[PDB]
Parts: sequence; C-alpha cells; structure tokens
Amino acid sequence: WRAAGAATVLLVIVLLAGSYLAVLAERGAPGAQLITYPRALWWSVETATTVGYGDLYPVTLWGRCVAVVVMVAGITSFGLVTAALAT
Amino acid sequence: WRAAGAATVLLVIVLLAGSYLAVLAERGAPGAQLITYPRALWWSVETATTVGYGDLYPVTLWGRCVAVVVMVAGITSFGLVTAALAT
Amino acid sequence: QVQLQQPGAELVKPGASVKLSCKASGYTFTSDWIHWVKQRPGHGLEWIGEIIPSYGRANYNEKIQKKATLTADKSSSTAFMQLSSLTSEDSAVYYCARERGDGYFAVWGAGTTVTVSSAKTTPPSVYPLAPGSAAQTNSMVTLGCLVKGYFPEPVTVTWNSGSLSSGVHTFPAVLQSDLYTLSSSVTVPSSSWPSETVTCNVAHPASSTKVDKKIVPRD
Amino acid sequence: QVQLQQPGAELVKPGASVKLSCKASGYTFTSDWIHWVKQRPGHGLEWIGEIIPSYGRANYNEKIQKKATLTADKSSSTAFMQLSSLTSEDSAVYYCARERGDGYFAVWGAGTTVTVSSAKTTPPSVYPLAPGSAAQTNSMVTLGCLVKGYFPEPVTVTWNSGSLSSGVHTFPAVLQSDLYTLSSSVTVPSSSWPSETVTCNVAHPASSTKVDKKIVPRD
Amino acid sequence: DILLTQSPAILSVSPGERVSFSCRASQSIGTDIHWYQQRTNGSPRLLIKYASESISGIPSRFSGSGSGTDFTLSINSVESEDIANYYCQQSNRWPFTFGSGTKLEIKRADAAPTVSIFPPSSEQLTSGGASVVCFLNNFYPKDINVKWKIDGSERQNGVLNSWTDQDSKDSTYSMSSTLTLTKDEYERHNSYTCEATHKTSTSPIVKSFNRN
Amino acid sequence: DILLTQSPAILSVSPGERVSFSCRASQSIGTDIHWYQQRTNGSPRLLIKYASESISGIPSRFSGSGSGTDFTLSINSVESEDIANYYCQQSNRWPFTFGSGTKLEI
Repeated sequence: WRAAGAATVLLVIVLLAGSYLAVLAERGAPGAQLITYPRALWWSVETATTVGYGDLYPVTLWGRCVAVVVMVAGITSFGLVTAALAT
Repeated sequence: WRAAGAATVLLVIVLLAGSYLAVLAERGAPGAQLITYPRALWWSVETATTVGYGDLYPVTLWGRCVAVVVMVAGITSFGLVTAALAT
Repeated sequence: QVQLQQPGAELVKPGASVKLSCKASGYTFTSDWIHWVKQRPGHGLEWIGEIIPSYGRANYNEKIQKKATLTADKSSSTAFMQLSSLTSEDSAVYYCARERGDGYFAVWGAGTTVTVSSAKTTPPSVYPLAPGSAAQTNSMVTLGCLVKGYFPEPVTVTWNSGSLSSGVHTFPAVLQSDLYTLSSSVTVPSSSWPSETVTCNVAHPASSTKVDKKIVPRD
Repeated sequence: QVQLQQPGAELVKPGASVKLSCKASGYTFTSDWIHWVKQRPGHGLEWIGEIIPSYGRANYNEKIQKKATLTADKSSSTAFMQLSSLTSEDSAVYYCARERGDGYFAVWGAGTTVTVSSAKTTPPSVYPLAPGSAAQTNSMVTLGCLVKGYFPEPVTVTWNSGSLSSGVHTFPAVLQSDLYTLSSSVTVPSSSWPSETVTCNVAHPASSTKVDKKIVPRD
Repeated sequence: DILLTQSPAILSVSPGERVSFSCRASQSIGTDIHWYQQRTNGSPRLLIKYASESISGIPSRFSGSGSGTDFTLSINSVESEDIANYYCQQSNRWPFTFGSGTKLEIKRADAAPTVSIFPPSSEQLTSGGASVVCFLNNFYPKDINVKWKIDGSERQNGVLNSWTDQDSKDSTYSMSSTLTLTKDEYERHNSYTCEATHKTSTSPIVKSFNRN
Repeated sequence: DILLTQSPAILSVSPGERVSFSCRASQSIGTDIHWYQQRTNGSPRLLIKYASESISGIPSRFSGSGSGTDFTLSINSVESEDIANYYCQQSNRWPFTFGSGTKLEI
C-alpha cells in the first residue's frame, strides 16, 4: 500500500478539496448546479472516475480548473491503484 | 485466466449485485429512474465501463454508494483483464 | 392457479385499524415487489405503496396521508397491509398486485372491500323470484333471487354454482337504513325449467356465509 | 441558545449608510454560508446575498440594485452587511440566516428593522388601560397598555416579563405626524386581578429603552 | 411526480368500429407506459406493456403505440366484451402513477325492455315483509321510466330502483324496481302492476299479478 | 433564474380540514424545494426540506410531496396555530429564490 493506500490518501483529499473549491467557484454563476457540498462530492467522484453522467458539471472558469485538477489527480490515483489492486 | 477469468467472475457479480442494490436504493426517491432491474443492469454496465451516457444514473445517497462500488470494482476488473486480454 | 389471494371483505369501526393480507403462489423471485392499490367506488386506481419481500423494505405514495404500513412474511409467502385509524374516507376496495421488478403489474388480487362504519354485520336473506301463475312464457323464461338486509358490501351471486353464466344480471345494491338489497336475474330457455334445476348461490364474505336457494315454480 | 443574534432596529437618514450585524453561536463549520434576506412590510422574502466566512467570498442577487456589501469576522463569529446610500425603498426587515452548505436555511435571526427617514428617534409613552368604575366584569377581565408617540418602529410588548402569553393581542401601530401608536390587550380571570399583578413591558430597540407599567384598578 | 391525462373520460363507438384511447404524460417517459382493462366489478387486467408489447391471452384486436408524452391504446372492431374502464400506468419515474381512466361505451341498435314482475315469496311473507320485484331487462338506450300501480292507483312510496352499467354481453342496460311493503299493507291490496316507458314504444309495457 | 409560483395567494379552510399549498417551478428542480412558515411578526421557520423530508420539532401534521416542477405542502387537520404565511424556496440552481407566499386562513 506504499503505492496503493498511498494514492487513496491523495485522492480522498482532492475529492474533498475538490468538492469544496467546486461549490466555492460555482455559486455566483447564475444557472450553476454545482452549488452544494453534498452533491458536489458526488460530482467529484463521477469526474475522478471519468464516468461523468452530466447530471452535474462545472460552468465557471476556476470551476473548470478544479475540475481539471480532480480529473488529473484522479485519473492517476486510480491508475497507480490499478497496477496494484491487480498485480 | 487465473487473473483474467478471475476478474470476470468478480465483475459479473458486482454488476448483478449492483443492479439489485440499485433498484433497491433508488425506488422511494421521487424522480429516480434507476428503479427497475432490467435497465438497472444496463446502467451498471455503462457505469462499470465508465461510458456513462446519463440516460440513467443514481440520485440517492446509498444509490450513489453502490454506484461508487460498481465503478471501482469495475474500473479494476477491466484493468486486470486489460494487462491480460492484451499480453 | 390464483397467484394472489385476498379476503373478500373487512368491516372496521371508525378510528380502529385493520390488517389486510395477500397470499401469493406461483413462481417467486428475489426481484418481486408486492404493490397495494386503493379504489373508491366509481373512481380510479390510486397507488398506495410497495414492498420487496426478499429484503423487507417498503415505499409509500408521498402525495397522500399515510394510512398503511406494509410487511411481508417470507415463510408463508404472505404480504400484509396494516391500515390504522380509519374513517369513511378509507372505505374502498384495496388490491394487492405483483410486479416482477420490471415496471408492470403482471397480476392482481381480487381485492378486499373495506367498509368503515359503526353499523353491525348482517347476513343477507335470500328469497326466490318465480313468475306469477298468469305470466305468459316465451321461448325464454326469467327467474331471479332477492338478496336483502345485508351489511356491509359485498355479496357474490352465482347461478348453479357458477355453471350458469350467460343470461345473468346482478343489479347494484341500494342502501337503506344501514342495510343493502339487490336482486340477480337469470334467463334460460323456457323448456329447460323446472325440468333442469336453477339455483342461485349467495356468498357474503363479511359474515362468512354462503347460502343456496333453488328456484321452483309457485304452488 | 439563539444561533443568530441581530440588533432590533436601525434608523437611517436618506442617503446615509448603515452596517447591520449578525452574531452566530452554536456549531460552526468551514462549509457554513451566511445569507441575508430582505422583507418589506406586507410583502414576501427577497434574497440579497450570501457569504462564506471560512473563505470570505460573497455573492449577490443580480436581479436587484446592489445596496449591500457583505463581510465576516471569524474571531468574533460575526457577519456584517453594509447598506449604503439608502432611500425609503430600503426600509424593511433584514434577516440573516445560516445554511450548512446544503441548500436550506436551518435557522434565521430575529431580523433588524431598518427605517430610512429624516425624522428623529423618540421613545414611547406607556399608559395603563384599566376598566372604568361602572364596567361590569365577567369571569374574565380585559386590561391593556397604550404605547404612543414613538419612532421608528418597532416596539415589543410582553406581559409579566413574558410569563403571560395567553389572552394577549398587540395591535399593529398606526402612523400619525411622524409618530407611532399602538395598544396591547391582555385578558385574565377576573378573580386573579388585582390580587395577582399584571404588568406590561415595552421595549423600544431604536432608543435602547424598556419600561414597565403595572396595571392597577382606577382610584 | 408524473401526471397521466386520459381524455375523453368516455368514448362512444358503434359495434365493429376501431377505437383509440388517449394517454398523455406530463413529461417524456419513453415507452414506459402500460394499459389495463377493468370490467364492472372486476379486477384490473394487463392488456399491453411498454406502450406496444402484446400480452399472451389478449385478443389480437388490442394494440398500442406511441412514445415520449403521447400514447394510444387501440381496439380494432370493438365488441360488447370490450365494454369496461381502461387505465394507463407509467413506470419511467418513481412513484408509479395511474391515469384517471376512460370508459368505453358502445352505441348499439335500440331494444325494448323485457319486463318481468314477481310476487313476494312465501318465505318472505313468513317474516312479515313483502317485496314485489320488477325487472326491466336488456334495453337500449338506457333512458327508461318505471311506474307502480296498486289496484289501478299509482304508487311511489316504498319503491327503490337500481340500474346496471352497460352489459359487456350485449351492450344493453337493465333495471330493477322493488316495491317493499309490510305483509299487512300487502294483504289489503289486490293487483300490483309495473309499467315501463321506453323510447322503443309510444305505449308502456305493463306486467301485473293479483295476490289471489 | 428559477421562478417559483405560489397560487392561490390565500387559502381558506375550515378547522380540522386537510389543506394543500401549491408551488410550481419555471423549470425542473428535482426535489430541491424547501418550505418555511412565517407567523405574523415572526421570523421564517423551516418546515420541510428537499420536498418531503421531516424536520425534528415540526408536528407530524406537516408533510410535503412532489418532484420536478410541481410541489405540494400539506397539513392534515388544520388548527389555529397554523395560521401564517407559507413560502417555498429552491436550491437547485444559483441563485436560490423564494416563492411569493401563500397565507392560510381559517
């Protein structure tokens, strides 16, 4: 888990940090639906796993930025845990 | 297939188990469309492969949980079968 | 065979509660859901709630005041609906139905007529209806039976234990002085009666009674 | 304990500005947002804006002319709303409310009544209202207190420091010559008065005054 | 929740004619609509599932179509047995909901009522009660009037009437009229007569009997 | 921004009778609707959250239903203390908005 549990730690952070900067960046932009922590966390899980249904997504510049930060740190968190959870 | 067929076994379980806890968790939440086994299984395949169209998705807390369980056990089932079906 | 069996009727005094049952047979799957639907006289179908026996979870219609509590017994394959603190607004036929988890009600029970009233139960009196001595018969003859003084609804009237269905009319009951009354009509070829027997069978679920009355020509 | 504390009133001359405060207690989370809502007399609730204390960012209703500027002091757990260049259109009750980042206003402050006028502040004169000597008492007796010549609104009237709530009516104030006037009514069993004391407590936030007036039978 | 609108509430068709029931959903529900038939005093019965799928046991006469918000249940060449109430039900979103129902009415050829009068039974008289029953059977249209006469004089008290719904056997209607009297009241009168007035005839159809 | 329509503005009911307040959203907002009660000279008080969730401290008499664009707040057997103004509020999209309110008259 020096690689496995290691990624999880980083990930569950971004998730939380993401959901937060998400509602933070999103409120204010009329129409944004990414404006409440609870779901904002569901969005992040979607995003980080790349499933993205579209039920919720970012609509502001920095919003999109966090988003990009979540996707990236997630598409790899899951990556390292991949050559592990299966190795 | 000690790694290949091995993952398939685990996966086709989650799929079934998922679809089930899905309709189970979803019904009750007014508006949820993830309320019937048949499709609920299609949703799971979408989800587990990360395609997620959005035609159907979870809208309840535990619903989302199962979802997270399906994505994870799927993003890896497909992972191990990857360094196999191509190795 | 009957997939869902429900009792015919239940009389409940205002304020009291009652527990309806639905015994299921035939194939049973972990994905089956048992639904309950309410239908007031002359009105449409109203969804009450559902329960999944394999897990025991129940969901209810949010749009209406919650009168029901659903449970299920796996060993006896029976689903129950506890209705509490009833008023006349709760009087209606309550159906149970089975859904295989795929959205439609494949089969329905016969329904339980629930009557919320303070009045007491009363079995019906069944009287014969045979033509008068001066009545001229055609190629057909009409007979019947009068069912009066019963409470609460309903009563089921059949002819010759059900073997006689064609030419049968059972009129809606009329309520007078806390008691119902109705008649049933049957028409058979004039030549077959009285040579061939004609009997009406009256069942009154609420009183657990069922009586027969043979229709014979007047003295 | 009161989760959100707001001052009772603020008098502001047209064109001037005022800074409203909202002191919060109870659990505090990094995800809390403090909202401000405006409500004119006889009208509905209008959302003004919100601020997240943990970060300090504020958002405002785009549909209305921006009169407010929101800030927050973490050390004193106090949120502030600076309203500038006010006109009579800005006269209203301004509520602060707390949202745990999950969409609903879990709790609201009591609200601050802001009056935009050039008139000067004036404490109310509280007079007793006891029955005349020829009034016939029933099993109940009605007493009261007259509160006139105060400005601006509002005043809070309680009976026996609040211990007496049943049988109390406080009438809406009427405006005449830059001054308000209202009366409050209280009814207690005729036998209990004057044996048991009856006093009205009148608080006028704008003047920081609160006076008591014991109601005793006329000479 | 999804609102299902079924309009018109009543549909009148002639025998052998094609009929179409309408069901409109407040929002798009794909093809997640199911149709049920409910005859007088019967339980609902599934006719069509997922908008157009056939159910084994149901006559080929029945078919469904539509998707989105508008659906149709059709019957090719209606017959008496199709007389009943029809309901749509959706399963696209929770909770499942039902439409308010449409009744199928068939406009057949006029038919005069078959009138039968019956003297109270001896078993009933033995209990101190006497009911004289009259059947006005299988007539059409359903508009009809019944009049009672005792010893040639119109009687109104003690009379209770009941009308059936259109019959799924022959599209006709029937009515019962019951005159209840005490054994005593019944014993002091000779003839009892029931008269039926129906569109099919300018003259009433009368049936009588004497207590002797 | 989402417009919340509350009609009728005044609802008259007899004592002990069931009453239903209506709230319609200009677009679908799932179940992101919340109801508040405001008595004369009082501050708003949360009654129901997310269309149908109970709040501790509120009489069982109060219940909510609906999803999408149409919502309902119901009171089983109204009593004097229920006399007040009732407002709906949405949190599906920014900015949060309030309905115009319905007064209960007995």
